[PDB]
Amino acid sequence: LEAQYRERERAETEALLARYRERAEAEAKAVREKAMARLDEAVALVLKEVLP
Amino acid sequence: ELLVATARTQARGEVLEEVRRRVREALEALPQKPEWPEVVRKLALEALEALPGAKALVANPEDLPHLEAMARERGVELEPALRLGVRAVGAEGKTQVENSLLARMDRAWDAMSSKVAQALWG
Amino acid sequence: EYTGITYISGPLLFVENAKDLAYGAIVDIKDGTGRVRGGQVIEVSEEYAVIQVFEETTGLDLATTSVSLVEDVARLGVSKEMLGRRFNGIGKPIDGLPPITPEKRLPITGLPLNPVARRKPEQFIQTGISTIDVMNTLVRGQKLPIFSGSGLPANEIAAQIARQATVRPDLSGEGEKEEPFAVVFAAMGITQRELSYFIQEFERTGALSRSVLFLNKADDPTIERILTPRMALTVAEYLAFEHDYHVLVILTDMTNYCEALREIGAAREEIPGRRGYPGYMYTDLATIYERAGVVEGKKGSVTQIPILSMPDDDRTHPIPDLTGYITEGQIQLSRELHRKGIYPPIDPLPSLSRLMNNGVGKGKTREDHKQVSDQLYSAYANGVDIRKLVAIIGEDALTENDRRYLQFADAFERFFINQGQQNRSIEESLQIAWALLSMLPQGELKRISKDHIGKYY
Amino acid sequence: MIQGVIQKIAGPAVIAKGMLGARMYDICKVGEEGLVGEIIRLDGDTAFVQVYEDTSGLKVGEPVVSTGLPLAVELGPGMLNGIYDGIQRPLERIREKTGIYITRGVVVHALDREKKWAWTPMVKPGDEVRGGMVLGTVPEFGFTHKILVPPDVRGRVKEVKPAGEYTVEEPVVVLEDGTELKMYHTWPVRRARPVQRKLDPNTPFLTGMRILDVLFPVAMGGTAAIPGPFGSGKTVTQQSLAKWSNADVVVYVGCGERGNEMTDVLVEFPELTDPKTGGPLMHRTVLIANTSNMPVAAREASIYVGVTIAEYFRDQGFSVALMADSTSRWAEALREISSRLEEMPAEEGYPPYLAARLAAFYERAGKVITLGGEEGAVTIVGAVSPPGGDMSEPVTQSTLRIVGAFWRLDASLAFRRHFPAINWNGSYSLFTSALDPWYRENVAEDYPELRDAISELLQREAGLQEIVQLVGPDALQDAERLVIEVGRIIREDFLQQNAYHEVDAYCSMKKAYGIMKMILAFYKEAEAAIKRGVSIDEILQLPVLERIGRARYVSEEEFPAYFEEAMKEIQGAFKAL
Repeated sequence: LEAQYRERERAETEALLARYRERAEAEAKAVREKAMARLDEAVALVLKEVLP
Repeated sequence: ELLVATARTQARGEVLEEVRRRVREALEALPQKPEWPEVVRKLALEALEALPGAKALVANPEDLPHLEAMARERGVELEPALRLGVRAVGAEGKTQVENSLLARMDRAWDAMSSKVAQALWG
Repeated sequence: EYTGITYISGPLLFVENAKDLAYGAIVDIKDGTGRVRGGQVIEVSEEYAVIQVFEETTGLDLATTSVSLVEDVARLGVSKEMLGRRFNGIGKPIDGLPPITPEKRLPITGLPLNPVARRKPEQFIQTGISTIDVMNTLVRGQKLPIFSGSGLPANEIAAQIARQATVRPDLSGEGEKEEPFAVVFAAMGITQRELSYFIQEFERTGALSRSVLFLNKADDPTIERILTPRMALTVAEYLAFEHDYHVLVILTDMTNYCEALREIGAAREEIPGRRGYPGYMYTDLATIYERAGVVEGKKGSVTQIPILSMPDDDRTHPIPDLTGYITEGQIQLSRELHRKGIYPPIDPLPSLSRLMNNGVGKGKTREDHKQVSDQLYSAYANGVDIRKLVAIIGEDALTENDRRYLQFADAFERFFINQGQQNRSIEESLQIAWALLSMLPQGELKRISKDHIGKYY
Repeated sequence: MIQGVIQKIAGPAVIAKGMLGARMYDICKVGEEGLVGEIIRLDGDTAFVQVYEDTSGLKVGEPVVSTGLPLAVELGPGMLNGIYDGIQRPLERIREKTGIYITRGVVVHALDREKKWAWTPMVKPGDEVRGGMVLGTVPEFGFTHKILVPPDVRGRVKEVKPAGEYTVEEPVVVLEDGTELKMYHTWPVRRARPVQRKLDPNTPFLTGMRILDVLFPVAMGGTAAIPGPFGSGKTVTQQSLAKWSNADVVVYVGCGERGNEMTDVLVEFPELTDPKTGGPLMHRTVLIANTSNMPVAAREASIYVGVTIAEYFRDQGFSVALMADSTSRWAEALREISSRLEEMPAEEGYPPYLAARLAAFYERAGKVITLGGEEGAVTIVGAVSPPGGDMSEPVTQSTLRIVGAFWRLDASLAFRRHFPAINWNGSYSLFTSALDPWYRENVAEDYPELRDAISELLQREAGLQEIVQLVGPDALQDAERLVIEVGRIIREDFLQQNAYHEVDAYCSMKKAYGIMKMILAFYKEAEAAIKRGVSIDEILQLPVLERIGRARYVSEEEFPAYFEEAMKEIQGAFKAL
């Protein structure tokens, strides 16, 4: 019983991780794509506070 | 959950250090720009106004053209060797407050790290 | 520059031109080794200051004595992304996430809790154990010290209870979502094994994506020792009061914390104290512990559990005395118990928690609990009186009552005190107590009412 | 270079002047003979000279010209086989060029400069180096002694001198970084060979005893201590690490141990057999010991300098055994600094530097995976004593009692027939719960069962000890005198071991296994003997009492068949009655 429950759990502790990876990477992209448009604005705020 | 944190931090990094790449490219080609006197003069202003008494407001010698005016307001200017800063030296000893575009850049992701995160993401 | 270098013997430094510097400041020192080092600026004057270098003292030269002002004001981030990371020391990359997250540059000490903004305990936590949650309720914002010995491993019996501890306010009608399990840990001066044995427990089963470590190695300088707590201290305020989370601060090894401190104070012209340990301890030790206690309108507050070492739990030096005024209760460790492998080892009459019924009531930890909690005190304590005397009173006088009280003990230490690393709740930790007492007659039960007996036996 | 002469000569608190471009904690030359000092203060132009070799006529107006290294250790061959100091000088050479005397102002070599060792090319100018890469394999006697590049020192090779012997001063590999890799090269001890991380031990180390391995295990990668107040037979546990250890490479160091206690120990070892070879024990031992005969300042340096010599072999792929012989000798040097510098130590007879310069050496190495990805494991068995006579003092608890094992000792303990002694009660083991795998597999699969069941009696006996010093037990009962007499023989024959014979000590798996089951069994059989009504008097006057009495005069070799015959005499003279 334990024998058919250990392999069960193994295949679920693979399924769970597999989905986490897909969100993680898509939400990694969502932090890239959000920045690269509001990118010149950051450089502006930085520049403006180094040169005084 | 750890995997989410790591893949985001990795993504977030690339953007901060590339922002740094664009910012440092601008400072490297700063002398080329005609906005070079306005910057140099304001940096040395806080310096002489601060802890260095202006014994000598030591500069690089090709930024001596672009600060010879405020040599005549304070100090005698003769280098850091970066060509992108101004050391100031005081009459206390030598004192030593160096306001470099490099030095203000290094402490501005540890001194106004908040401000760049708000402008990219919020 | 910042010359005027006199008495550089060990990590002392005097420098003149400290009219630009502040107390409570930290500065970059430059030298020709190429090492850039900190160390706090203490005992300042218009001339001579005292700086104590971040790392060692090997590199200081006479050529370059300049100091790049970092900031007179004390800078300290308040973080909010630190709820599932790993760090050792001040905050250095172990898991490769960045030290801290800025919001503010708050000082290290902003000054503790205002007393009229503090409310009574009214909730409890559960550490997965029996004897220290049934017999003595660990309440809301309680400050409960665990006096450990020397020659015994403090550190293991600590983190053991890490995974076991998952809170259970179930019985009161609140979840573990309104009481989250946040382990914020700050040790100092810990061994190379023990520092890796800590992270092992965490990484075992899921509990490191809801907790942060900080632990200043016994080879990380005595200057960094002190600030280690103050860091996560100021972050903690913002965790449990302003996110409504519930943190549990577990400190370990206080001896190191207090040794290093002494060196610092001895150069500010403060005399050390009784049995060499400092007398300016009191103030400084307060500030870590007094950010404990509930807060009006803010449900989440930090529970404090400090752990410290003594030679045999003797009270003949400062380390317990001091502590023992601001903190409530003590829970000392038995040689008998720990030999036999009964964990965690908690004494009979020597052990008691000052509060245990003003954070819990009836039906919040069960109703029978009331009188069950003062049974097993008087009921356990009776077997300890013949737990070795069975042949010192010969076989020439032997009685039924006390004999049965030997068998009580053996099953009380096996089953009740120790429960392995297996998890328990209030209701399962209560089961054990009743069952064992069932051997015993009704005539040896006296601290529990017939009402409670008419519920469970 | 650095200038200056003596301003104020005043024995060992000398104040130089004119010191410019000096730097803290750096080796120098002072005087006209050269006594070898260290900058332990700077105060502008003036610097506190620390004076190692004794002053005898040194004056005002003598050189103080700073070498400019921070006690840098010359890495390279010559170490294996020899007598060295804790800041590195070979006592072979001092004795060979002076007398039998040690003359002050006579500084001999840093390592070698007249010895040559065979170079085998193993790098070419085509490839690059990294830190913790083999440059070649030099053969020093029966051991194998490579050369490595220290870490943070790296380049791209540019030559490699061909096969042949070469003097150690010279290079043999040169790099395109302005550095040249030598068989005599300065490396700081202030930045002693970096590692990848601290790891948890889980493989035990063995001294070949039945009390330092059995009831309270020691670890490989470990830390331990065995305090024995004001001497108590704590020096004898190095006649047990002498030729019964499993350390591939021994590195024996003493802070400044007094000559007489290392007269018989010091020359005992070249005479001794080498278990890792056969000849002198000095094929594996390095011996970097510092004595009272050696400089009084050298004692202060000693530990933080001698750590780096432990590390160079440990890095390569060795399971080095480092022992600081009585760390209290280091405390007497550390606290003397105050006296000479006009500062008071930390109050109540405690040293000013507590944690700072103690804990850091200890935790510098001990089961740590390296940068090369090799396993560096330093095993120490601290042979300490308490400085105040009390063990409630900081330095004891902070790294000498939060250690992996503690064994207490008394004075009348060791006098009976115990050397090295351990207490029966007062000895606990702080790490054993990670050393059980290895014991189970390698030794015996029921071994964590058989040590907990011996200790159980050994320590519960304390229960009775208290009632003695109370009213006293006078109720002689069978279950009474059962514990009493059992435990007694355990202290009389099993804690009484001599590190002087190979039949009273020296243990391998089957001997350590065997003895520990011998007792258990007899005890076991006594439990059910007495229960029927067989008096303890008649148990005592059996010949089987004498067999346990003849289980400390039996060799390891014989041990196998000895035990196999005696298991029958147990079951015969017990069950039957």
